Amino acid sequence: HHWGYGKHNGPEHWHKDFPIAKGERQSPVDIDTHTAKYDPSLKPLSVSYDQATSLRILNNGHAFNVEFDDSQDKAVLKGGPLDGTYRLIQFHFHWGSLDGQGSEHTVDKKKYAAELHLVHWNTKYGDFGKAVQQPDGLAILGIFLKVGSAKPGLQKVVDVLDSIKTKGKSADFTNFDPRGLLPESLDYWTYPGSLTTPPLLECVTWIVLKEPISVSSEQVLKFRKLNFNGEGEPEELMVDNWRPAQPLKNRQIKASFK
Ligand SMILES: [Zn+2]
Repeated sequence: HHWGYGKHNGPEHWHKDFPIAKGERQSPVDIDTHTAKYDPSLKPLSVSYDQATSLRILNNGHAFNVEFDDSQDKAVLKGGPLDGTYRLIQFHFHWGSLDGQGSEHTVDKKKYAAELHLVHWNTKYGDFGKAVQQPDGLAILGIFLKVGSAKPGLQKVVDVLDSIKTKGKSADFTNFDPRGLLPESLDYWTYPGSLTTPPLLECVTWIVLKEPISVSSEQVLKFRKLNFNGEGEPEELMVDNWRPAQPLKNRQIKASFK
């Protein structure tokens, strides 16, 4: 009876195994754009992905992860609210069964069709497992997806999904350039939060871009053909793998822009 996104093991159940689910800095949250404070002390974000080395794509039963070589400073996030250097380890998405839902963060209660998470860890902690135990261990760059025109840079991802339909399947995925998934503007909101899947650890500096990327209906439809289940198990479509907004509590969301 592992955690998941179903009726009997979904987000409202997670707290039983993971009490931090009801903690003080849980994610995602609603971003109230009128209450977010412009912060002039924020530096411009630095996304250096030119030397990124993608390795593999994995269906892990709750999403698919595009994994990167993080044994060197190759694809790094710096600046903005961050002190030091954070290395890209993987990216993944959350999406809905319908275009009107799927994102984890919301903007003035608006849900997007999906949300991309580029997950980075603080190099001062040596590796990902140590980093998740620190309050400043991770930096996750969140990017909203809306349905409209296709995103050409996403197509290589969509086309390999057939080969990893079910839980536990992986495929070689080299030479993928994550720069093709970024919107034009790097304007962002930022706040301290958590992983949005168990273990829900409170180790994340969230950086959520204001500008969504557009993907096509055909692209998101292919996300929705994935399976939560393993091969030879009853088919359950991998859809609605998002956690809803959690209480902001004692936090202020800061904006890099006015
Ligand atoms: Zn995520």
